[PDB]
Amino acid sequence: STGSATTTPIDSLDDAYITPVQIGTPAQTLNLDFDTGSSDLWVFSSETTASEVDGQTIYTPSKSTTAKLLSGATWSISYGDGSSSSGDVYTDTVSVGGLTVTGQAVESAKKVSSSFTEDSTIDGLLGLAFSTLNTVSPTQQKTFFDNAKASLDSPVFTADLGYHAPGTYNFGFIDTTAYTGSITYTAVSTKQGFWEWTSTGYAVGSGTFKSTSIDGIADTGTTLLYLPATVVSAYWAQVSGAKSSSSVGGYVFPCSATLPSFTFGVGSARIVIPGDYIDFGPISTGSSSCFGGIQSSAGIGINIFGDVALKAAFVVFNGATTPTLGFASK
Ligand SMILES: CCN(CC)c1ccc(C(=O)NN)cc1
Repeated sequence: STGSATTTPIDSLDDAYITPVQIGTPAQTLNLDFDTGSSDLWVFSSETTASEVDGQTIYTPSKSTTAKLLSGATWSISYGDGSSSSGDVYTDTVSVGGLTVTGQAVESAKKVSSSFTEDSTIDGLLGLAFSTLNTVSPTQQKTFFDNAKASLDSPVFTADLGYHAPGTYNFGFIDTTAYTGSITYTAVSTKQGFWEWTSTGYAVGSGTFKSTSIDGIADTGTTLLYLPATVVSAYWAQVSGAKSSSSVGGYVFPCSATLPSFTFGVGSARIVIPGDYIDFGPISTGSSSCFGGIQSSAGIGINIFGDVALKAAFVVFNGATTPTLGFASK
């Protein structure tokens, strides 16, 4: 089997991407944030605290003939930005892009934090990291990908995110028309539950490439590129008037700037992030100070290849017995 679904930016900045997902019988379609940095499929629902729902589409298990309470199971998660959610759990039929998993754990939110409430376009999360990070207790549950894997033509999914445009998530096959050149694969550590890999270095603009190992995670659920302070300083030093602002919470630059590209290494291959991908717009409405798309990871504890980096490539999440990550230009 295979599945193929379009993913669409939620706003003009590509703050996140949503993908339609069918849950239950008759289908209930919710737009979920596919997140390769976590491992819970959770949704806004008929159980969510009413004051915490603001425009989201909700899952109503009582309207699904295939929903079953997973008795006694609860879940609770918090993310690196400090957002969080929790609730109870149902099993139900879930389909993505034509691909169906029966018996999928669907985590029903009873509580969500303000950041989720405020994002009216995101109806929940679909985790695609390793199932060892799933938060359901007392019986840990499998991700959609883990459950689907034995049915797939190939034990892979691919992320092809667009810049200010729709993209695609594919399950079970690699679309050879979606990229240019060849795919370079690189080793993955699953020790922390993430798609954790080691970049071979970087370059700023047309500058020479610096060979240096940078361990990080491939995270579709994180907007920006978070890298060591040394690397990030080297980047922003090439932008007149850029500075790190403690009041804003990171590097800012003059909105009149043209940004240099940023290259990261994948083995002997190179992925180039165009400068415009690194512009996240005014820090506040009408401001002439713009927020940078490359930020320091210092104090996060991990480097994060978020959407800013991933959207510059065609990315293969290879869930074979020895998992690997592939990157191609596109
Ligand atoms: C509103 C809060 N949202 C929705 C954009 C989040 C989505 C994904 C993550 C995350 O850490 N993913 N790995 C964190 C927050």
